[PDB]
Amino acid sequence: EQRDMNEAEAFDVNAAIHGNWTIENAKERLNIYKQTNNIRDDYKYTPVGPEHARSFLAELSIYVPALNRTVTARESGSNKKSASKSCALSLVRQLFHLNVIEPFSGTLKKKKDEQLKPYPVKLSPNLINKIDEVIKGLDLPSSVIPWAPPQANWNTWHACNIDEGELATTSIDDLSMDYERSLRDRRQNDNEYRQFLEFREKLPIAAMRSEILTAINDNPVVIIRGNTGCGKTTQIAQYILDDYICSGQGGYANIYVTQPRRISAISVAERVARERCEQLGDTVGYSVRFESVFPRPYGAILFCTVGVLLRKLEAGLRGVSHIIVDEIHERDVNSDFLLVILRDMVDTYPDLHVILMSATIDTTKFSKYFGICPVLEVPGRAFPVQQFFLEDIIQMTDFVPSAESRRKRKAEINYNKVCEDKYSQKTRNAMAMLSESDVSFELLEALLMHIKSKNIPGAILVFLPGWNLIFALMKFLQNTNIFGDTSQYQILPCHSQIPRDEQRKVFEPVPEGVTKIILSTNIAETSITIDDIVFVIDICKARMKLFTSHNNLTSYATVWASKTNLEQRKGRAGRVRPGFCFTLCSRARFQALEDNLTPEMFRTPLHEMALTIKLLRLGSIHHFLSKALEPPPVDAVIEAEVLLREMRCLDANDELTPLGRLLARLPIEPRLGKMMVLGAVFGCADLMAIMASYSSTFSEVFSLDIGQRRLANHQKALSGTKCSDHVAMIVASQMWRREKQRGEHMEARFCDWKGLQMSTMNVIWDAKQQLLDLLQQAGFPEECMISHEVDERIDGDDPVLDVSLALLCLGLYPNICVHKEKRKVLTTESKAALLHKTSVNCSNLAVTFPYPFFVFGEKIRTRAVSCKQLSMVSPLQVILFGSRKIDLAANNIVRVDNWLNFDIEPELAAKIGALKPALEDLITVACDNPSDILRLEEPYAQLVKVVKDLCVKSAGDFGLQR
RNA sequence: CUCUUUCUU
Ligand SMILES: Nc1ncnc2c1ncn2[C@@H]1O[C@H](COP(=O)(O)OP(=O)(O)O)[C@@H](O)[C@H]1O
Ligand SMILES: [Mg+2]
Repeated sequence: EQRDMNEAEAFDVNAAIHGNWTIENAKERLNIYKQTNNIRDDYKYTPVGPEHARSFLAELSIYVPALNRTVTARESGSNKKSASKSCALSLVRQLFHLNVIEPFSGTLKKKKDEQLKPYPVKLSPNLINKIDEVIKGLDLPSSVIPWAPPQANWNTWHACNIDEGELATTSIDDLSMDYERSLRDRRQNDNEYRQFLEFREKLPIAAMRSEILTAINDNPVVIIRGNTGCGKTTQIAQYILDDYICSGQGGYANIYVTQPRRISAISVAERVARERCEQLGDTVGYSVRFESVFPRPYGAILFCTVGVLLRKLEAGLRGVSHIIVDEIHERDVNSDFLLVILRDMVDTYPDLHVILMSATIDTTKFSKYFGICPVLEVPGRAFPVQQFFLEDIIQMTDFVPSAESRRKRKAEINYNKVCEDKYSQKTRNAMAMLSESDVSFELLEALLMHIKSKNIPGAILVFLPGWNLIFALMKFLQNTNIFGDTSQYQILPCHSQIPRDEQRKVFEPVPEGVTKIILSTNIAETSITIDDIVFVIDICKARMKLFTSHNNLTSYATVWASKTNLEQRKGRAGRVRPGFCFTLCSRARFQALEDNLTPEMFRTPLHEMALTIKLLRLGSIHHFLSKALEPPPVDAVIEAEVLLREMRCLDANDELTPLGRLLARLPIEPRLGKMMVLGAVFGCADLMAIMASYSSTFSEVFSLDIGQRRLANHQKALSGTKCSDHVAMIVASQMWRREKQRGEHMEARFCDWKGLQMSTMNVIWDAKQQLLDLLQQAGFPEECMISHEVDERIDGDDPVLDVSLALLCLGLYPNICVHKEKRKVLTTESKAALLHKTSVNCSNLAVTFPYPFFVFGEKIRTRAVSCKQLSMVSPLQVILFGSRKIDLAANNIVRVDNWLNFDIEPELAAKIGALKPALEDLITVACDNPSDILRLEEPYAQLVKVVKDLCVKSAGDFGLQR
């Protein structure tokens, strides 16, 4: 079977920009190039995707001697074959971009067939003549980011004049003297602070302390490398601040600190606040999304995630004295972005000091990055830890694989059967029987039971790939007789999309006689510290998001963690007392793990980050990314540039239009930002914002019970006769708002009854409120964002909701599909796909829907391309908002996006299609004058009126029985 | 058949 998967994966969307290079000729061209340049390199099919979903992966690595670069690729696949095709296409496109191969120009082929039957659409005479009048009316057919030392009457964090309080005649010198006197008095009198310094002097970092300061005082860029638990993050900023205060210059110090994760930043800020024996928000503050406590403008340490600093960079960095980047080894997009921006900072302004601190980096690489900068190694760690591997526990608890899986069970190197002959025979058989991709719950239960038998107090930490395995393990352990006793063991998950209360529950102490088992993803990997952690159990798997750009496919892959991730998870233990680190993989597998995971820049879209580049005015995108540490593939850069230019956020000169600036200021996908602005023009910004926020969450609203492959009848009614996920999400959020407003326990019981997710609703509402606030900041009047109650039970027409569903087509372009029966739909160019089990439109019967056109939010690959966040849309909405060009096919059939066929009058088709440039002009004029969107010239008011009349559900149901 | 790595004043 599964020819449909090959047909769907061969699909291409952006072959036009890359010189007509597609899958069908990419492998041939790559083979020809390799033969010509006598390159003997070959694919590295890296099997992944566990075993119930044996996907694969692939990665060539051709080397271009002439230019001296090394053009490389990394792609996903559902069977070696397809991946290799995608990798070859990426490599060929990249090699084309630096002009080493001529653009393709000959011929491909056409199989089409299966052409879909036309869908008749008719419009009422009043609608047509209104469109005619509307058409007649609308006459239709670089600089340097600045820096400055701290100044009087200026706030560093807010970058605004104070003009308030009694801090007007207070100079910097007087403030520094007051700070020095206060610090001396605190040191002399308070005994808790003195005890804290007595503890701090015992840390290894103290032995290096003095010389570290010298480096900071002699070189703008300093790299610090040391073992985990040696006290870098909570000590370096304090050392700098205390030196500045004691040296009579306490008012001239401002030390930013950047943490890779929210919980890490919060925990480190709290620990710094406790170490100075002071309340939060006075000297040390933190600023993460949806939670910010700010310290005094002078002599303060601010902990913020990298994205927060990137958003702060728009206002400039006037008044900062030091910037610290922790966990630089993360290699993600924001870290490298901040690295380039900080290099520019140091080069332009030598007074600013930048300190890079981490535990496991290539010191030579980052030193040569900054044009040779000092690197200081901190020797020694806090306490030693004992490390074990899978075969060690197998010998060390006499575990035997269950007969259960022994038969339930029923050339890639399987390291689980390779081990030293020092160990016993039965241990070797037990190690060999276990598979690699899957995990064993019997193994974990036996290991935890033996740890209990060890009678060593302390928390247990289990690192897991994702939510599914975490909650499956929670359910499995809860059913056990021993671990089900809440008085003996307490199990806490640690996930970013879990409620914030549960995230903070991982730091609070537990009562006597109970052991805390924390099941975490890689959120608990870096820089956090829990006092009672003694045991770290590493499953050695990490999940990443693979994005195939040529077919616009997304997937989640559970791949083996690198050695750096394992070393950091090991370092999470043994910070206050010696412990154990049980790592679950063979010693051969441990030796076979990659050094570091691939950086995010090589496997992520760059449209948002290129837009941010243009916002802060660093210059051309291509040159800026050529200045980056690890240059992203040129094809991704050109795809981002074309995506922004085509959507009109950049003019012909690659400059920033006001729409581009406004979309840059929003924390949303640029397409979602344009869609939100259009929703604001039509006076439906509340629903528009909440719906856009649900389309950038990667979380689920409805929680199908473990296994059930459909929602049910409580949840599948929220959607109501609309048969759309977004209307159901709106109804659920509207009910949940009232339920919370009447009680928090009411919120919990409502979420239990209706089968929702409390954390998903909270994050969606918070993102929607932030979007509304930012839209208000730009000048859009509040009258455009009044909350509109949605009645999903009403069938027929609803202007606001229908125009919202129509604007979805513009916001989720080109994610459109056509349903046939049961769960089978066709995506663009008629590629077969399945409706996901979570979506409310999934059905086991051969039921039919009124309008067979859908727009979905995500296209996830599994063992069958699946779709996510579906919503039904009328043909008129699709024609208006879901295509760029509309043409005329044979026998008078209108063709949309070269794959949709409509039976509609060509004259009226041209009439309706002429409105899209008018809509672009409306967006431009609305973003130009945000305060003047609700009042407009008469032609644009008529345009809005006819668009509202066209976006009705039954606007094209005249004379049709349907 | 596995709905949910991290981040965005
Ligand atoms: N909750 C806590 N209880 C006791 N000690 C702590 C706690 N949090 C942090 N510490 C101590 O503070 C130090 C901070 O180390 P840190 O600089 O975060 O390590 P790294 O340099 O790897 O980030 C650690 O050595 C740890 O012993
Ligand atoms: Mg290394």
